Amino acid sequence: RCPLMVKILDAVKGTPAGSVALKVSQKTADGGWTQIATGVTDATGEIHNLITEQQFPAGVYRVEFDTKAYWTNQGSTPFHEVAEVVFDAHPEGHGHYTLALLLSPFSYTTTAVVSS
Amino acid sequence: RCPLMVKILDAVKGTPAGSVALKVSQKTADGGWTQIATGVTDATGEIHNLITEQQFPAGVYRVEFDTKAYWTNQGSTPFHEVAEVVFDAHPEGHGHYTLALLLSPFSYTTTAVVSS
Amino acid sequence: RCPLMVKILDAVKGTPAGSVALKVSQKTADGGWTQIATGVTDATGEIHNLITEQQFPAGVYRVEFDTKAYWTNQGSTPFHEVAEVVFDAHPEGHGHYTLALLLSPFSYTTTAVVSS
Amino acid sequence: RCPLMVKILDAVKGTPAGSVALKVSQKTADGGWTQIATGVTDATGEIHNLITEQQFPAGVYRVEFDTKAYWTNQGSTPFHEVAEVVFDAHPEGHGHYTLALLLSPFSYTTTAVVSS
Repeated sequence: RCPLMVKILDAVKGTPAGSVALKVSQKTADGGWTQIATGVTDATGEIHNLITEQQFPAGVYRVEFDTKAYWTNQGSTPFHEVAEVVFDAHPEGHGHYTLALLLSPFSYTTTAVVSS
Repeated sequence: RCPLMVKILDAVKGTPAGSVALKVSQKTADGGWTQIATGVTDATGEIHNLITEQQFPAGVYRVEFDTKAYWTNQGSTPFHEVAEVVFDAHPEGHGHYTLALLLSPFSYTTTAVVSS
Repeated sequence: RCPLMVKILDAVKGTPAGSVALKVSQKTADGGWTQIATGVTDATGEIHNLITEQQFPAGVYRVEFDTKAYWTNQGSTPFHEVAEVVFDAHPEGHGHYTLALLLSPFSYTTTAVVSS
Repeated sequence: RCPLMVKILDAVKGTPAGSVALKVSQKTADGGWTQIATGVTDATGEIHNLITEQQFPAGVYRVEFDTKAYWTNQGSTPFHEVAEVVFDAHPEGHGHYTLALLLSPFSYTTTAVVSS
């Protein structure tokens, strides 16, 4: 029932990516951003209770994943400064969002699963 | 504690890929393949109790996903005939294997998550 | 001898992604961004002469790809608003960058090829 | 006018994947396979003139990429035994193919670019 979920995997080690820091922001009508939550994945590459339903109204959201610190801690030199995922939420109605992210030092894949 | 799991996602639809048929085969002594299980993904893109521990000793395995029929039914003409994932497994001591698979008509991404 | 190249592919059609608009920006001292180039991919999914040697000093760069319009114009309703790639660029020795991007309605893969 | 090209990239180092051995087979009328070419990528992750026009009729093809040895040659331990890409070719006609392959030790992405 958590409206926004993440699932982060490490494609080098074949494990989830633990202790990846992230920030969730909401777009403002002027095109700026307001931070609504921060979090850190657990050893399963997930975050519980990131945000509540009330904090998640329809609109455009940005999730910034601090992948550079993840790789630096892993002993690898990464390419990207950050990984940002930007999307409109609820352009139709309700439902829950899971942002899947697969990380390599010089690449990432991101997909969404949108369900109800 | 399912020794072999799958998680299939649809990158066009933004949902798990349900009703994907697959076959699990085990490499034999003379280098052939024997089929040891079949299944179809559920609506969460998974197959529960695909094989038992007793059916899964150390060895080389092949999991064949029938992605072409998945796309043909969806109405998209796909590039690949099948998606095959081949790997050496050593499950003894509860090492669990999850094969993740992200599908598009002309591309797939596949990753493994191996427990410790 | 283009310091910065892109290669965008469409994973639904199995063709390069033509007509994708993009913006190249450089991080400024005050932490802001200054746009240094814009373009639209050709039918090979590339943009030649995106920027010159002289406009590519060391520093942080952002390339924003307008993937939403790409999909909506192909008649698909996508997940992401945009796809952003942010990286610190170096090459002291004529080192060049290729940003590869593989697009599906609800997913993208981005990788970098850095020469040397 | 190579009807079949490949492009293999390394997602750990950010370079093309050099010296990857591969084997190309064609599906026979009976459901078997016949080998029609072998090669090794150059440092650009390509193989020039893998096969001729005359060797590439419409039909089902398999490319077996020896990713396991790629990774051990890089000094890493990989998950997959091989990466097989099986696809249907240009019954109508004409059409040329590029198989793109992005490699990480525990993951790969396979896509195709099919151009007239």
